[PDB]
Amino acid sequence: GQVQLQESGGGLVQPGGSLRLSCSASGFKFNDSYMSWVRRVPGKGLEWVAGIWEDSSAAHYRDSVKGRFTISRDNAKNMLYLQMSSLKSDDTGLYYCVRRGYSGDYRPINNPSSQGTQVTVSSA
Amino acid sequence: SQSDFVGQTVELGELRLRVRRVLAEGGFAFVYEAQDVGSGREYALKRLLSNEEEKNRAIIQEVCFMKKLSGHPNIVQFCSAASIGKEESDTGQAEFLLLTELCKGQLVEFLKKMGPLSCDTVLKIFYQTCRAVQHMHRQKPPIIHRDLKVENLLLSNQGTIKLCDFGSATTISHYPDYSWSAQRRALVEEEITRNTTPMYRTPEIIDLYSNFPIGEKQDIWALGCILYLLCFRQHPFEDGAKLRIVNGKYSIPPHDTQYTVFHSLIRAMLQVNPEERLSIAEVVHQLQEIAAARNVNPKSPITELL
Ligand SMILES: COc1cc2ncnc(Nc3ccc(F)c(Cl)c3)c2cc1OCCCN1CCOCC1
Ligand SMILES: COc1cc2ncnc(Nc3ccc(F)c(Cl)c3)c2cc1OCCCN1CCOCC1
Repeated sequence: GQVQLQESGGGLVQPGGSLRLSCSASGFKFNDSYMSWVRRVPGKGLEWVAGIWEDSSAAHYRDSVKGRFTISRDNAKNMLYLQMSSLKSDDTGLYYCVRRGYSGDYRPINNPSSQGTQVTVSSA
Repeated sequence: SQSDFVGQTVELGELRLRVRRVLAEGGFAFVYEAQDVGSGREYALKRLLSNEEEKNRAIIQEVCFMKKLSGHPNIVQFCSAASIGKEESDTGQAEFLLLTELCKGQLVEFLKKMGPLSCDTVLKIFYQTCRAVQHMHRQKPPIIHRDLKVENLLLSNQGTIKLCDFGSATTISHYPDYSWSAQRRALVEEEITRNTTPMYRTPEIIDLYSNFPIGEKQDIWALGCILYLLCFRQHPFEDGAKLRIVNGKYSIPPHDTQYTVFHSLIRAMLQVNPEERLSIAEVVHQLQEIAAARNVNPKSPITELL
């Protein structure tokens, strides 16, 4: 199979501000895949952020983003979305969307293939 | 059907696990990929449906072993376990559930997917394996794996090696004595050969008249064969000639210049007499000096396999 994931929506954002990421899928069945957003924080590596069930029956987040973040999806257009709010400096990183969830301490199952979109929480 | 169990939701304590895939088919107990609907965390789930109390107490001891070995970076992390009485089960088959962390996959899988392996790669692979064994021998009482092969070595999501299958382990050492009758030696060999496979048999479990001790040193022999396989892409006793195992008759590739640094360890681990084999501590020490003299951190993730 060929997996084609493409993230976008990142950029220069201010502390306490908001942002909206998106991701298009192709080459597999998006309707039969638990979808996740993962981030690559500098000096830390990769970590799992948020996840959603194939039928949106359940939404999952990491403890440091619960209440502030919101994940969603649209199976008709093969689109994944991440709504970020109250962005802290710790949320700075390179964000990807992957299939499946995580294991142990927020360590993703699938290690990104796409280029990802940059999210920088800076005070100008 | 064990394959029609996919799609089911299994409740294990606070966890509500959705069975997604079949990871392994062992005939007696399938291994499934499971995901909690309340957290999204994924696991590996082993499910045993059996009435035979030998398998039942085996998986019970298997659980206790993993709890003792929990928290080690080279041993697969135990999560939870549960058993259902035969009386209360849905199929009227005693149900045992075993849940551990989910890894990327078998080392063998990520081996053939990738010229040959560099000495730094073999060094990390073998060192992280020996650390796991060392941690097992450090317990009180010590834990002997007895089933050490490349098939039981997993690659974690972090890219490090995790030792997985502890069903064959034990804490009992056996010392063939003068008081061992001729038929006791006969009964024991039957019991071993029915629970083992020819190419993985050790000299001490083939000849039961040698009075060789049968305990911890078994693992060192297995580790010796692993290091050989990591370098020369073949088991040193693959064909299963029991004449060559008991006599320790194997052959290191004559003009191999690549893995020359490992020749000392291979020869020293594949000693016919268990009392002449290196201890697990001596093995780790020599590996650490090899890593120090090669400017390599042996505990670091193996990026080449990822
Ligand atoms: C995604 O890949 C795996 C992750 C795993 N993560 C954790 N544990 C595994 N095995 C395992 C081994 C023993 C046990 F008691 C339990 Cl509960 C689990 C795993 C086995 C996995 O694959 C199984 C390898 C068996 N393959 C099956 C296909 O053909 C080649 C042999
Ligand atoms: C690879 O598996 C084994 C290797 C062994 N290698 C050496 N010795 C074994 N047993 C044994 C038992 C009694 C004796 F007196 C002596 Cl000397 C040896 C062994 C038993 C082994 O299997 C024992 C049963 C393990 N199964 C695991 C799941 O199924 C039920 C129990």
